[PDB]
Amino acid sequence: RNLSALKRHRQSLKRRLRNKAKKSAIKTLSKKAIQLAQEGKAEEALKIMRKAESLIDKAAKGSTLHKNAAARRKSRLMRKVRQLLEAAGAPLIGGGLSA
Amino acid sequence: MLTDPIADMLTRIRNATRVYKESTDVPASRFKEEILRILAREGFIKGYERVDVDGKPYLRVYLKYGPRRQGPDPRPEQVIHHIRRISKPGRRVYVGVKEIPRVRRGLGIAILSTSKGVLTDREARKLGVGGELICEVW
Amino acid sequence: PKKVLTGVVVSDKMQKTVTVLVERQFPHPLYGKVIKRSKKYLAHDPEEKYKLGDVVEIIESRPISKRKRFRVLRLVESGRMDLVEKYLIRRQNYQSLSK
Amino acid sequence: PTINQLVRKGREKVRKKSKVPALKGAPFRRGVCTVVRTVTPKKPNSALRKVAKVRLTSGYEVTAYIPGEGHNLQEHSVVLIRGGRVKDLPGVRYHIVRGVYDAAGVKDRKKSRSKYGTKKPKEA
Amino acid sequence: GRYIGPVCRLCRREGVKLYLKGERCYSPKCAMERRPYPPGQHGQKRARRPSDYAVRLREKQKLRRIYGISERQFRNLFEEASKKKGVTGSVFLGLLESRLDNVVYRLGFAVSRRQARQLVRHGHITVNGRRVDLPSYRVRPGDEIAVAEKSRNLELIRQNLEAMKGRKVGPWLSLDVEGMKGKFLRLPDREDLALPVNEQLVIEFYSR
Amino acid sequence: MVKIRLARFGSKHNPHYRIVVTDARRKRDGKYIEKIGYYDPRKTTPDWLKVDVERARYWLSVGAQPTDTARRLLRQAGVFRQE
RNA sequence: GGGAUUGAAAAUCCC
RNA sequence: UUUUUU
RNA sequence: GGCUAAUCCCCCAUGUGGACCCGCCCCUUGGGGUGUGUCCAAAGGGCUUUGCCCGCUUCCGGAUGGGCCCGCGUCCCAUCAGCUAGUUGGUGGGGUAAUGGCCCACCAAGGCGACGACGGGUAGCCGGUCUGAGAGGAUGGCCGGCCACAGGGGCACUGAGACACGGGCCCCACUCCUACGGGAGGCAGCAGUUAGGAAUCUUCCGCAAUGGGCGCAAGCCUGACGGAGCGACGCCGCUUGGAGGAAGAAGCCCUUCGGGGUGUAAACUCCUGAACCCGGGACGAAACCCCCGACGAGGGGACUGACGGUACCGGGGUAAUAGCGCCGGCCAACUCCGUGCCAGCAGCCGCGGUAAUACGGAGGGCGCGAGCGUUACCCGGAUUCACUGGGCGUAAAGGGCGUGUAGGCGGCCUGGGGCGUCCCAUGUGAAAGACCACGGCUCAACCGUGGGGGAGCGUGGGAUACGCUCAGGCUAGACG
Ligand SMILES: [Mg+2]
Ligand SMILES: [Mg+2]
Ligand SMILES: [Mg+2]
Ligand SMILES: [Mg+2]
Ligand SMILES: [Mg+2]
Ligand SMILES: [Mg+2]
Ligand SMILES: [Mg+2]
Ligand SMILES: [Mg+2]
Ligand SMILES: [Mg+2]
Ligand SMILES: [Mg+2]
Ligand SMILES: [Mg+2]
Ligand SMILES: [Mg+2]
Ligand SMILES: [Mg+2]
Ligand SMILES: [Mg+2]
Ligand SMILES: [Mg+2]
Ligand SMILES: [Mg+2]
Ligand SMILES: [Mg+2]
Ligand SMILES: [Mg+2]
Ligand SMILES: [Mg+2]
Ligand SMILES: [Mg+2]
Ligand SMILES: [Mg+2]
Ligand SMILES: [Mg+2]
Ligand SMILES: [Mg+2]
Ligand SMILES: [Mg+2]
Ligand SMILES: [Mg+2]
Ligand SMILES: [Mg+2]
Ligand SMILES: [Mg+2]
Ligand SMILES: [Mg+2]
Ligand SMILES: [Mg+2]
Ligand SMILES: [Mg+2]
Ligand SMILES: [Mg+2]
Ligand SMILES: [Mg+2]
Ligand SMILES: [Mg+2]
Ligand SMILES: [Mg+2]
Ligand SMILES: [Mg+2]
Ligand SMILES: [Mg+2]
Ligand SMILES: [Mg+2]
Ligand SMILES: [Mg+2]
Ligand SMILES: [Mg+2]
Ligand SMILES: [Mg+2]
Ligand SMILES: [Mg+2]
Ligand SMILES: [Mg+2]
Ligand SMILES: [Mg+2]
Ligand SMILES: [Mg+2]
Ligand SMILES: [Mg+2]
Ligand SMILES: [Mg+2]
Ligand SMILES: [Mg+2]
Ligand SMILES: [Mg+2]
Ligand SMILES: [Mg+2]
Ligand SMILES: [Mg+2]
Ligand SMILES: [Mg+2]
Ligand SMILES: [Mg+2]
Ligand SMILES: [Mg+2]
Ligand SMILES: [Mg+2]
Ligand SMILES: [Mg+2]
Ligand SMILES: [Mg+2]
Ligand SMILES: [Mg+2]
Ligand SMILES: [Mg+2]
Ligand SMILES: [Mg+2]
Ligand SMILES: [Mg+2]
Ligand SMILES: [Mg+2]
Ligand SMILES: [Mg+2]
Ligand SMILES: [Mg+2]
Ligand SMILES: [Mg+2]
Ligand SMILES: [Mg+2]
Ligand SMILES: [Mg+2]
Ligand SMILES: [Mg+2]
Ligand SMILES: [Mg+2]
Ligand SMILES: [Mg+2]
Ligand SMILES: [Mg+2]
Ligand SMILES: [Mg+2]
Ligand SMILES: [Mg+2]
Ligand SMILES: [Mg+2]
Ligand SMILES: [Mg+2]
Ligand SMILES: [Mg+2]
Ligand SMILES: [Mg+2]
Ligand SMILES: [Mg+2]
Ligand SMILES: [Mg+2]
Ligand SMILES: [Mg+2]
Ligand SMILES: [Mg+2]
Ligand SMILES: [Mg+2]
Ligand SMILES: [Mg+2]
Ligand SMILES: [Mg+2]
Ligand SMILES: [Mg+2]
Ligand SMILES: [Zn+2]
Repeated sequence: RNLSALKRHRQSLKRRLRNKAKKSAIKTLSKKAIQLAQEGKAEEALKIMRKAESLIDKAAKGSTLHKNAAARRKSRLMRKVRQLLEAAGAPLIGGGLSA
Repeated sequence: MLTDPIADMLTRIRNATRVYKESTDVPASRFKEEILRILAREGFIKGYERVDVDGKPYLRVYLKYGPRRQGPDPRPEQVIHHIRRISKPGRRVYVGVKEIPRVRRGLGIAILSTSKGVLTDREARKLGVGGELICEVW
Repeated sequence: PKKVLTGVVVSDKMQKTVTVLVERQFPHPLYGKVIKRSKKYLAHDPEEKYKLGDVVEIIESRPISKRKRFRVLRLVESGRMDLVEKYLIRRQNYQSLSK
Repeated sequence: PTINQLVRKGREKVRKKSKVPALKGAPFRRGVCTVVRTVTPKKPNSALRKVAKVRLTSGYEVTAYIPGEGHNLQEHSVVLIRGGRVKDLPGVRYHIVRGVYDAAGVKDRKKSRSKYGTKKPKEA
Repeated sequence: GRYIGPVCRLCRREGVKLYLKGERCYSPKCAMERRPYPPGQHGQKRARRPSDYAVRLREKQKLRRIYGISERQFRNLFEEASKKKGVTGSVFLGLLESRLDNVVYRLGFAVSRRQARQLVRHGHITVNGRRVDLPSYRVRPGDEIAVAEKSRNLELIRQNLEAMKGRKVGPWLSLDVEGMKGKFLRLPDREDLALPVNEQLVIEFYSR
Repeated sequence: MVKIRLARFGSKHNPHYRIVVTDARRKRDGKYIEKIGYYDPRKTTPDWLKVDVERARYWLSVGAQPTDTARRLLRQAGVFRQE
């Protein structure tokens, strides 16, 4: 008995918390940016959406989102902001989006 | 309506030869005629020619038989010992050029319908084509 | 070579979708006679162009739904309802032969 | 049958029924005897044929013929079944192996010893 | 192991002189002399007309027993000829004649096939310089079948090759008598063999 | 990782190897990508080593990896000789 | 179980 | 009555 | 609860480049380019420490492995005939590497079935194998490929990859510990145990080879593997002597009582020398590494055996296991006695109720031979499910008759098309196997190298007689 592939399951749990946290941040920030687009606030929506983007690629640096899985999140996010901003557009910050 | 005009012609011949009729008529069609051309070329019939029988075209097929024979049953040996339609309607038989049969170990023929025309088995094989296997004759 | 089939539209009644019936002819593997088999394909019609009775080319396509892997290439022959009526009669025969 | 028919229905392979339900289709099966009887035979012949009812490891209960001139088979002895019918006794489909667990071979049998399960004797 | 037992008895059951005894199948004792009938209590009785099978069987036994071969090696040898290009009949013969045990006999190194079979087994035979102790070895055309110089002084070898002076050898064979050498020139033909056997009977015996 | 190695194809006590390109993850006697030569260790035949170098050079340009043994035989047929 | 009985056996008859 | 038409 | 290192984790920076929104261009399903805007990089260690080695980061490409999709083929029952609610489609969304009713919300009312749906039964599939003249039938052990499963059921985490045999969680059955609160297990890995069973092996040696994991490397791990062991379980090779030897011993057996048979068989004469003894004694092994050259090419050198003191070579050298079935016909081999519808044989037809070539023994003979018989199963014979290749008046088999749906089938002439059909090329058809050739074990079985074939499907081009199809025409079939 007592194989020290047990050490592997130990690290498994450590990495579980790392991936789970960053993902929890992505979701919590993404929805925050969209709630502002839907409520019209253009500057705050953008300034937030940029930090969601950064947190996404940062999660793709390691083993959390490593693939184009991260670009999937970025793609779906930036669409809904610009579209939800289309009720009284006025895209103030215009940081993350293109002219 | 005639169900299969070819096997009908093949039979009109098969039946004529057994009572030894000099000639026999089969209703005219080009594809029929192209078969009789192969027979007449192979010496199974004296020949054939077109005729009108009460306003409609037919083909007079002239059958040849062997010499009269010796004691009982003088009736002659047949030139066409066997005719059988192969590819019938409702079961069609096509062969590639390697699927062509050797009839009677070379002594008979197998009439083929090919894209290059109606041929014997030999003529087909040296033409390098295959097709629908109409009949054995020997 | 994406597989390309040519059949007839037998069902109109979906949204952005038409049923194509495609006949097939092959010699039987033992008995040799040429036999005629049919298969119904669910083809994608995004403009609702194609109607009942149109004979259409069908092309192997990237999946659209469950049971939809072909799209409508083009129209071969327009509006021959005879093909449909042979199929409808056949479907209608199944209403006997139960009880 | 027209070719069309042969396409619609086709031929039907003939399922051969086994003549020996020694289950698991095994080559033999060991069983325990119930009775040891002597059966009157079929019409053209007459004798006292020694047989045995056997309970099988396949869960079967069948008659078996006891070959040889004399047997030691008792009411409770265990035996091995062979298969092969006694033509002139109806319902007897399986022979019994002589020279197996409790069925000794035939004493003093000198000609065919593979059958009837007897060893090779010595000659002085 | 091949058949081991009386032999001039099987001379009889086939009805044709067998030479497996070597000499004395020549001297008037072969038992084919003044006893041509088959063995057994009923050997002197008048035999019934053999069945169509009976003839084909005695003909193969006639051939199998001449070369001193078991059925196993015999039938495997035959099924080889049916596959090979050429007449299954005569191809079978050339394959039996290619046996090293038979070659030794055919060369006069040994009185009989049985004696030749022991000579190979005990290593007294060289094949292209190498010792070969298997009688089933297939001799190829061109191979040199000598005697081992170890036994070249053995009196049984000098005995046969003293009687082999002046004797002619087969048109597919040649040998040097002093150095005890010998060569397998080519495979033998139907006409090359004198065997008293109808091959077309034995071919027909395996059609069943 | 695609590797160049040997696959055992003789019999007991009579080994013969096939120099072979295959993924290192497959069994040693299992399906391979290409056979690029043979090896007879007992050197029983005059030709007991063949390669087809120009083919073996290909799989190196794309990054196949030879065993310590497979390389020893390739260098004999001069796969690396560059003069 | 033994005789009559039949080629033999059943059945039948005798200690 | 039952086997064996010799 | 407290201290700490890092190739552990994080923030800023640099933007070759990439990711995302939007615009444009070329392509044409989400492929390639481009502009503005936003977002994203990293880790050090080692020595022969001024330079090189093992690494790290972002990107494009190669290779290899794989996910998903599609056409076609894939057993029995119709005494299973109707199935379907995420079920069929749509819009939008979640999710994944990615399409998708994969999941979800809302809308439409569809989808499938006699060309066999739904249900039941059975079953991993294939390369192949066995058989057969072939068409076909049967089969899927070993070896090779794909799949699925890890006591039963469900689920996720980690990760490039798993929903993971020897990883994790929970439910259930069972075994063990138990301070009765609670815990630990999971040989369908190698051996081995027990149970079932007619029946299936060693608790073996070895890291020397080949392969795999980590490592600069030295090396470590490897029940993959290579070997040995046991079992006639199969194939193949080999021995149980060879030559001389009586018109013919003894014993047994038959007999017309003359004799016949076992039989050149034994005895005996001569030669060889399986076992066994003695000595020599392998190939499989050359690299990884060290030195020279730059740690490259190349050269040089050294260590490295389980099998095993086995194979093999040389010397010496003894006449030295034979069995099993059958002998009425098919089917090759016959006589005596014993037994009397008994005892028994029997694959089928049948033997045996006083002369049995059939039961039982003997003598003899036939057939194989380290085997020989048997039982079970598979194909064959069986043209007895008939495509090649059968039938239906009396032998098994024409439906009691009609009307007619679907389906099958289609007279004569022309033209277009080229779906079936045929031809050329081409890709594919892995290896092994099967076939021919040659070669390595003294032969063979076994193994190696080379050669050729192959239906099927993809693709490009070509032919148009016949079948199909569209257009036209005829009157011999049918109808009026
Ligand atoms: Mg570790
Ligand atoms: Mg929250
Ligand atoms: Mg993940
Ligand atoms: Mg035919
Ligand atoms: Mg030509
Ligand atoms: Mg519609
Ligand atoms: Mg389109
Ligand atoms: Mg109803
Ligand atoms: Mg069917
Ligand atoms: Mg059953
Ligand atoms: Mg059963
Ligand atoms: Mg019976
Ligand atoms: Mg031949
Ligand atoms: Mg040839
Ligand atoms: Mg010659
Ligand atoms: Mg092996
Ligand atoms: Mg793999
Ligand atoms: Mg070389
Ligand atoms: Mg190079
Ligand atoms: Mg703490
Ligand atoms: Mg740039
Ligand atoms: Mg940055
Ligand atoms: Mg890091
Ligand atoms: Mg790929
Ligand atoms: Mg079944
Ligand atoms: Mg349901
Ligand atoms: Mg409902
Ligand atoms: Mg539901
Ligand atoms: Mg339900
Ligand atoms: Mg979607
Ligand atoms: Mg994943
Ligand atoms: Mg999507
Ligand atoms: Mg269908
Ligand atoms: Mg089921
Ligand atoms: Mg089951
Ligand atoms: Mg199963
Ligand atoms: Mg064969
Ligand atoms: Mg199968
Ligand atoms: Mg489970
Ligand atoms: Mg469940
Ligand atoms: Mg990893
Ligand atoms: Mg899944
Ligand atoms: Mg799994
Ligand atoms: Mg385990
Ligand atoms: Mg594991
Ligand atoms: Mg646990
Ligand atoms: Mg037990
Ligand atoms: Mg290694
Ligand atoms: Mg070092
Ligand atoms: Mg260990
Ligand atoms: Mg092993
Ligand atoms: Mg043997
Ligand atoms: Mg002798
Ligand atoms: Mg001596
Ligand atoms: Mg060496
Ligand atoms: Mg240096
Ligand atoms: Mg070097
Ligand atoms: Mg080493
Ligand atoms: Mg020696
Ligand atoms: Mg002796
Ligand atoms: Mg006989
Ligand atoms: Mg018997
Ligand atoms: Mg008596
Ligand atoms: Mg008597
Ligand atoms: Mg007897
Ligand atoms: Mg056997
Ligand atoms: Mg059978
Ligand atoms: Mg058949
Ligand atoms: Mg047949
Ligand atoms: Mg038929
Ligand atoms: Mg019949
Ligand atoms: Mg009637
Ligand atoms: Mg009618
Ligand atoms: Mg109709
Ligand atoms: Mg027509
Ligand atoms: Mg039609
Ligand atoms: Mg035309
Ligand atoms: Mg075409
Ligand atoms: Mg091709
Ligand atoms: Mg192959
Ligand atoms: Mg050789
Ligand atoms: Mg080959
Ligand atoms: Mg084409
Ligand atoms: Mg018309
Ligand atoms: Zn003789």
